[PDB]
Amino acid sequence: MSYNYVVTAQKPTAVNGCVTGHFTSAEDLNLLIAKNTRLEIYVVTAEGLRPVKEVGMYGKIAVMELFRPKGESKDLLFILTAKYNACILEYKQSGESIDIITRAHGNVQDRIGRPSETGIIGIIDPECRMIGLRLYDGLFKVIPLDRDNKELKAFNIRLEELHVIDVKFLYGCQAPTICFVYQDPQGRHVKTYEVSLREKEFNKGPWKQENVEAEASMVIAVPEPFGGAIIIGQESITYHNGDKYLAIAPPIIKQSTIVCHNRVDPNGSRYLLGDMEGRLFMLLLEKEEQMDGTVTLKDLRVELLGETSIAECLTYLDNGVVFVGSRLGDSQLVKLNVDSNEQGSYVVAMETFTNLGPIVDMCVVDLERQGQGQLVTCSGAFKEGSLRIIRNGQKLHIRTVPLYESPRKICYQEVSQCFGVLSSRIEVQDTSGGTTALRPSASTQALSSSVSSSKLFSSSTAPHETSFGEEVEVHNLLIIDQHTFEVLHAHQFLQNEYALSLVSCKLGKDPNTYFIVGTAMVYPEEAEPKQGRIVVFQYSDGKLQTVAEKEVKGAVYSMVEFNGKLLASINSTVRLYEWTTEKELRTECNHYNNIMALYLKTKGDFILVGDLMRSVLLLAYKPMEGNFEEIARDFNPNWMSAVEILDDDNFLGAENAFNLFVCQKDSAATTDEERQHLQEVGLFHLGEFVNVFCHGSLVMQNLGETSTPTQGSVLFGTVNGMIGLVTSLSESWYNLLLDMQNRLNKVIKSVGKIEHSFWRSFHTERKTEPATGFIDGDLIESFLDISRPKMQEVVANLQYDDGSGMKREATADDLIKVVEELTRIH
Amino acid sequence: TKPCWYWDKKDLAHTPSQLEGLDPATEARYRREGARFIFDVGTRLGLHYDTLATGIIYFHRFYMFHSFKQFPRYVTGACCLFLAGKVEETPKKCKDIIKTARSLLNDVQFGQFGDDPKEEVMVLERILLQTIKFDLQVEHPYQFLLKYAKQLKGDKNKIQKLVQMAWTFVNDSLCTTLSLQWEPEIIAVAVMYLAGRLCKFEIQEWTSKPMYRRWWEQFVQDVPVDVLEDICHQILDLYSQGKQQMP
Amino acid sequence: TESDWGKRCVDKFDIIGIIGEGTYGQVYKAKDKDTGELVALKKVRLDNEKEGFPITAIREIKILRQLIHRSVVNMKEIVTDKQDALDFKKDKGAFYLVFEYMDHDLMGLLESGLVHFSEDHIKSFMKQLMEGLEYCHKKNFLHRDIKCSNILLNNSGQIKLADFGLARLYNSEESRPYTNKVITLWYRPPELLLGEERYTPAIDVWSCGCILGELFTKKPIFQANLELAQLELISRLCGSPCPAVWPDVIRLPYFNTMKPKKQYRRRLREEFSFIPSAALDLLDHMLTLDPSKRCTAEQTLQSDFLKDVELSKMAPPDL
Ligand SMILES: COc1cc2nc(CN3CCc4sccc4C3)[nH]c(=O)c2cc1OC
Repeated sequence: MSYNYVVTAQKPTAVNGCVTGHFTSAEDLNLLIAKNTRLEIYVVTAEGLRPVKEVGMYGKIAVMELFRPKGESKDLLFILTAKYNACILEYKQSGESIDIITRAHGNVQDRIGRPSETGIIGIIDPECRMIGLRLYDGLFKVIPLDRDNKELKAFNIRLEELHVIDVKFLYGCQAPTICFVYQDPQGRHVKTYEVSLREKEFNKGPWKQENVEAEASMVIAVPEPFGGAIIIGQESITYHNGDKYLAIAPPIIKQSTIVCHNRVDPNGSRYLLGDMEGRLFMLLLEKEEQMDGTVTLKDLRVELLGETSIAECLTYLDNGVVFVGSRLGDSQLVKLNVDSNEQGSYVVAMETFTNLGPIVDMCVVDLERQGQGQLVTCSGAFKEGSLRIIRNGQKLHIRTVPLYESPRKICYQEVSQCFGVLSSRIEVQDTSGGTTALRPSASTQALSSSVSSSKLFSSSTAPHETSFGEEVEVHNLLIIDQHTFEVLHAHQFLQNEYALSLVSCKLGKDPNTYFIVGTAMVYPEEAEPKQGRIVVFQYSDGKLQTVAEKEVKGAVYSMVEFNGKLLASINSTVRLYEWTTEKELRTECNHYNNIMALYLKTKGDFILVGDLMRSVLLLAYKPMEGNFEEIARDFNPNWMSAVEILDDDNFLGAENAFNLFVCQKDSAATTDEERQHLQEVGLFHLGEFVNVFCHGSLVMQNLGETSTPTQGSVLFGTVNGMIGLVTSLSESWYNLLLDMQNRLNKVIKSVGKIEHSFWRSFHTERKTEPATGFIDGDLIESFLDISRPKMQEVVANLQYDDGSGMKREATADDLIKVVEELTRIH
Repeated sequence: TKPCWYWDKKDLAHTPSQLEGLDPATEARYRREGARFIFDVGTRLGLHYDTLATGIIYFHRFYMFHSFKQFPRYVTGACCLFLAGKVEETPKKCKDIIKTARSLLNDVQFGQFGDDPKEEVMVLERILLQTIKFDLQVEHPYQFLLKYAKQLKGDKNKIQKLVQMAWTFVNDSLCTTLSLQWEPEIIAVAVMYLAGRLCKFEIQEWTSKPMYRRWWEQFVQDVPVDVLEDICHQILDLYSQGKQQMP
Repeated sequence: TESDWGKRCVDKFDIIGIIGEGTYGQVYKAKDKDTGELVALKKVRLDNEKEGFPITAIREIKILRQLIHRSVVNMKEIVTDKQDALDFKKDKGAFYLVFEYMDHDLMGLLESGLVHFSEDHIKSFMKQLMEGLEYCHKKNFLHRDIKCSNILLNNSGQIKLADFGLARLYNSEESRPYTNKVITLWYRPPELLLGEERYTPAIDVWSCGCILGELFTKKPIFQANLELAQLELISRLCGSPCPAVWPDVIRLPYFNTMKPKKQYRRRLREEFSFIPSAALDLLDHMLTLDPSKRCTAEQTLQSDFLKDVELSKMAPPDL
């Protein structure tokens, strides 16, 4: 078996959702911001948000909504986790003591159902009579909000429309009414039903079905003065309400998909709309009052306000303040002004909240020679792309390097005192036949530049037609200075060439240090790329020189330096190249028993391969023979997102389901079959998407002073900006910390009353297993925050099993020291 | 695709056994003794009739590729029955086959098994499988005797007498190389043909074509009377060489 | 000739890797040196010496040289390790069963979470599977371990049934003692949970119906670790075993011993309301508690869902 320890170095920074209401007091306006597994509560002031409380939950926050049922003084909070843990929460404050009350809770998972494409949707009735949940295709789940439903029991109503895009409860109906857009073979439609708690079924809805735009994306519930709904698409915005129908199709919204909306005026007159290119729009509802006294919707208008970060969620606060919640870039507070500035913009940024964004790749480098190590991360996407330099100093110091284009891979080349970074920028087919970039960015603002002139694929004779307005990716290699972080050089790869892999190394007997890039020719027609290059570059005297190119028959997804040789994965093949005295790559040997060799890691003569659907394989280079040999494979099927080698026998992997596992050589030589079987010894639900594993640590350890029990250091970056650390334990230390977790889980009160053991259980749609081999360090590190009475309760009847102290009963102060030592690894 | 398992009578003059100086009478005796050994041993173990026959067919085919002077027959027989049990889903442990073989064979005969009987048998399985070319599925005259007779309608007692007499003839033919000359279907009609002659029954009357004198032709097409008689001659020869009489 | 198996040496294949671990050996992927065809080699270790050649392999060699069908896996030949020329006794070399190579297995396409099946894809999949099962069931063979792992899929959309290690013949005239623990619990029929031991070809139909549901939910329908727990889960959806819906349930050994918590009503149509009607009828008939009332393979092929499907339009699963 294996024993490992996992802790968070940086908590998730991406904003998954944001709501505003009256949660902490019936009087204050609060902004609740949801990051993965983290809930942040702020109090809205006119100068700026005031932080009041932060809690963690043992689950990914999927739905977050505030409601105030009749009889309550203040808003209550509904949350549903991605594992279907539901709960209703209340803020309660006793002077200085702030706590979160779990008013109702339960798990709403169905034994039989198909998870929907557009994900979990949660909405609440305007009269707070029920919570609507869309979890599975063909089913609508109703949790009625009666006082007695403390377990959140619910029932399912059969839904004929299997493919639902979005749903909202409508305002101003005689009965609870849902409005939704659905897709069937005839296109997309908008339809209504009434929800009957008494009959537990749908009744005919207030207005008839209307055919809508093919890419109708979002449904807006319009408040009582108007009533009805607005439907946002790619090209058009429409309003529906019984007999009334409006449509505005301003060409400005066609350029970029609109992804988020928020109501500004409670009456419903103004809405904020945001799009993927970061534009902020005002949607205006122009009113007309008849002599009858009735208020009708005359027309719709859209006005561009300015530019914000690419926002997953928008919330208007007060005055002109809007919270721009970003998952791809930095979250922001922006001021909306009545008068435009001299550039024509009405938006003026106030504060910028750091988001490590998606961490596509990262490397650890000791820039200042301080025997520490700093983390340079490829963070963000599109106009939010950046390079983030992170060091420890008690908070983490982060320096932001903007790129305004997507960073894909980073590697450090010390000889050249610079980083190599692979990037891609979006251009659009224009009337010239070429393409035009939407904004200047790193690859275009380089001091010196070059473009590949390779003739390898030039024979073409394969037609790829272009339509005006279509997007393309343009890939580059950026040479960036390690001190100024100034783009010294940018190399642009071929048209339709994707840069996928990057390494910096010396090969063979060649003393020169090269940048080597692996590419794939990507054409929309192809299911899998069938052409590719391995390109050797030399960065010398401010210019990048092309040294050699090797054509391959596939995508070079990953490369790694291997004992002076170049190990590269081309689709199914894993290949080892030698670097000749003629400065060309020469193939030595290949391995073909792979579906897609997405990831490669090496140690000694051993190679770890990560496959799209076959988990991990341990290969070895047999130098006596000049070939490869399969040492061991993990036969359990998993889809890999990243891999890392922990030691000669243990191997770490990350699943696309937000899970971690460790595989080991079965070390039993009785049969060959045992050695070929890697036994999954560790299973752990992380809750984050790990893109990059990287050996290193951010703390400045001489290791001459007391070394912590943990041994080894692997850092990992995730999609939600979370940075974590994995380290190994001895059998003695694992059992102590494990026995302690079980004790801590009995003592600590969870938000939503979510069992900790459930949360960390390995979870795919198909399987659920109890965690094994992993210590939730974030649980262990919470011992230092529980009350002194609670601490003593945890340490009762505890004995050790360490050989120095045969059996050692614990005191609270003894364990306070053990955990404090563990907090020093990060 | 599939191997050919049938030879001509003339070809049996050239088995390995014959060419190593064994005369025709001796090889025939060895075949009867080995087959009857398989039969008696399996009967002691309670084995289905198909399992006995399959072992016997494996045995007869084996000695079309090897000589009796280099492969002791009772070891081969025991191995055939052992494999046949697994093929036909009536498995037996090798030790139990040896136990029974010890009871039935005298000390000279059980000498063939050598110092370690189980080992000599288990070792042979590799050669047996390679020899029979991994073609394990075998059909036997019994199923056709029953399938064909089910289509006879008439005196219940005369037909049952026909079936049992023919069934006896099938059991006796396993001691011969007929398994190597003719497909089971021809053997089944032949045993029906012989019993009908011996009981003075006219089978055509019981067929759906009562004026079709060649009744076999609806069951097995293209079977000459010569083939059916050659088989009969060979079966009754066992009854004239030994001192038992046509049933 | 092509028929003289057991002699050709495994030298004739370049081993590419180990695709899986089998019951009697480890399964390797190999390229034929002469033709270039990719094959799958199953290693048979006879070195065990306790009972010689494994009977699980004997069943697969006996049955798969008889069965010819597009949806039944094909055994191309049997090859051997370099044998010892001097002595036949010393030789312990193993034997390899050559099969056609298949790109993936259904469990893998599903466990990795990558594949999305449309109705038409499920039609082309089930039509091939049931057609193969009919060929086998008409030849009086029982598969006896139908699982997602044992359904091999090509990228083109061809399906082949594969692991015939527990396959045996069925006789209507003679009820025979069989092993009452054949199909894996998730796909095991209710009849065998109560231990029938004398079962119909319907055992395999139940499994294929479980797969039909799993193709629509992307999650296995009846997942449990204990035989009683499975009976309860099946009972919740298909209804509790009772004399009215399954008259002869009383003749089953464990009917009094094994009991669901309640006598649950059948809710199959309700819980699978999202499944198309043409398919839902198939599922209700395939997941029928009573083996004598459970539909046959042929009846599934003459169903509104699968009858008018064209195998020429083998629409590939979305990959
Ligand atoms: C033991 O049953 C069998 C399973 C089989 N699975 C596959 C799928 N592979 C595709 C390539 C790879 S790389 C690692 C795992 C995988 C699975 N392909 C086969 O040809 C095959 C043949 C079999 O028996 C004859």
